[PDB]
Amino acid sequence: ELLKPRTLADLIRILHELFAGDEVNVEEVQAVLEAYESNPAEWALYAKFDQYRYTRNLVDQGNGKFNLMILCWGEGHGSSIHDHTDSHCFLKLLQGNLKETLFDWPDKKSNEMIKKSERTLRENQCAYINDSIGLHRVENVSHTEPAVSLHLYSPPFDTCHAFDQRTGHKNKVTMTFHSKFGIRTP
Ligand SMILES: [Fe+2]
Repeated sequence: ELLKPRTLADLIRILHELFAGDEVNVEEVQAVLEAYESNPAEWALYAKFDQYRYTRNLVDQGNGKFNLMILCWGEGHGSSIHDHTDSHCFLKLLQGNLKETLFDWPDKKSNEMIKKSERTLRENQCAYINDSIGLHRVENVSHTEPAVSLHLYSPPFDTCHAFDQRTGHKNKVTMTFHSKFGIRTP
């Protein structure tokens, strides 16, 4: 039974219920994430920005079933084109706007990667990606407003690939956290 999460903590409780089994109902997870209304006071603890690039801040480990994290994007900060290591990946905007660009998986031949499409994700909107859909890049193109997003990955993964837009070549990347449970990482 899906009910509206009244707070971030309630959202987390609901997600634990949704991921108690060995499969995932993607539509239900997306619906509950969209239903949570961002309340900056509830996630201020996690919203730790860096001057130079976006930060990943771990919020919950899902009893091993998922990682829930908050990403903080300075003005002009963006990501690489990346995959999601055969996991489900949900993204919900908590503050500001992000541009999401979708790319096709590259062919064996070296070539410019062309965009399938792009969209602007606005506050409280929740998107979903997985490797079968394609690759994406996420960017805060704003010059005046930092952005903050909530990401859920299941199963958890700590490695993925980044793709060079000019060739499609991929490189393995290990993700890092800037903080965990509100505590900065050494
Ligand atoms: Fe992503």
